[PDB]
Amino acid sequence: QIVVGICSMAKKSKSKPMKEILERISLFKYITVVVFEEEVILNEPVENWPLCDCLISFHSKGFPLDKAVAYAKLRNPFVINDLNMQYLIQDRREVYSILQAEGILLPRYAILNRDPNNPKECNLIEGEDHVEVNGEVFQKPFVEKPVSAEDHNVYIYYPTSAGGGSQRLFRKIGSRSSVYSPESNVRKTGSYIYEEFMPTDGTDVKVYTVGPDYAHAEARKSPALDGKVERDSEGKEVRYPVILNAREKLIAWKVCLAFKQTVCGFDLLRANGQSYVCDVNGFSFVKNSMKYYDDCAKILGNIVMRELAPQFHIPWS
Ligand SMILES: O=P(O)(O)O[C@@H]1[C@H](OP(=O)(O)O)[C@H](OP(=O)(O)OP(=O)(O)O)[C@@H](OP(=O)(O)O)[C@H](OP(=O)(O)OP(=O)(O)O)[C@H]1OP(=O)(O)O
Ligand SMILES: Nc1ncnc2c1ncn2[C@@H]1O[C@H](COP(=O)(O)OP(=O)(O)NP(=O)(O)O)[C@@H](O)[C@H]1O
Ligand SMILES: [Mg+2]
Ligand SMILES: [Mg+2]
Ligand SMILES: [Mg+2]
Repeated sequence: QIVVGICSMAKKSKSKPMKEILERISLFKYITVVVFEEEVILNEPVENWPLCDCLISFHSKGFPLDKAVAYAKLRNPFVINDLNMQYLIQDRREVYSILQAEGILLPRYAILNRDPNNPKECNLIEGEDHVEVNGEVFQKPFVEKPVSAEDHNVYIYYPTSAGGGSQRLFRKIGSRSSVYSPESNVRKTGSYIYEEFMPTDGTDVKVYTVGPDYAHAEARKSPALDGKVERDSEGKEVRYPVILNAREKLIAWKVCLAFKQTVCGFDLLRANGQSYVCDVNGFSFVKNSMKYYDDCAKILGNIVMRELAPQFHIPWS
């Protein structure tokens, strides 16, 4: 049997989407799925972790990525989502750098790197309706993102013509994803990316790749709108149908390969007749789509068979 090892925190390994996909991968005649226990991941040396021939492993809060890296170096499995790139995905500066290198449209942006010992010495000038970051001007509205991609406290600053103030976004809590603040001045501690505000129809397109030739997309109300979350009777956030155009399918292909994340989520802003990537999240499954579960499991199983069947002497077509 070809062994597919799943190495992530229990919140992710035991999530409904994961269980749905793993039960389908297990239907492959020659594949056995082994899910690494969280206590093993956290507390056992990598020399004691189960063997696998193919490793599906990804970082989330609390995950020891150094250990996953060392395990992959020790056992040299076929890796679905590259582990070293998951360090880079944690830093928005690195993500935007890669997007640019790949010719991928993204918002105009500038990085404000601030010395926490000398926070006033950074290259920021503030006016009432703009900032200048390293000399580069952003007229309001503009967006201010923590350099850490794991920090979801993204702020939007409104122009005086709109009443000023700001929208403070955050990881959703029940009914809300953002709140208005009367504060018009930018944050004065921390490092940020400042970027131009892309006007959309008030929705975000969320894209989910399974390899570079498959992507599911769906739309959700932008948290930047009023911050009330649309929920169904099951308490799931409301999603809207999307079909990606030819340009956007290429974007997905590029993102998947550039970040070496077979399973990869990222966000698109449909604005001004083009589509701009504003965030790359790495490993993420679509939730609540039976067809995606089927498709994702089939594609992953096929990738495993295509790579490893010859060395196992298993016929595969
Ligand atoms: O980006 P999408 O596709 O919306 O997935 C996120 C997911 O949103 P949803 O389940 O509503 O789609 C987020 O779930 P959450 O916002 O809690 O959803 P809900 O309000 O239904 O409980 C998840 O956050 P966490 O579980 O609280 O850490 C959030 O986790 P994060 O990646 O932001 O933080 P992590 O916990 O991974 O460090 C995401 O889960 P993932 O992509 O499966 O990891
Ligand atoms: N340049 C922009 N112009 C307009 N809206 C933006 C822009 N950047 C971000 N947004 C909006 O703000 C939301 C959050 O920003 P995003 O860069 O996705 O932060 P995040 O903290 O990485 N979210 P997550 O997808 O949960 O990891 C997006 O989904 C958009 O609705
Ligand atoms: Mg099986
Ligand atoms: Mg996002
Ligand atoms: Mg993100």
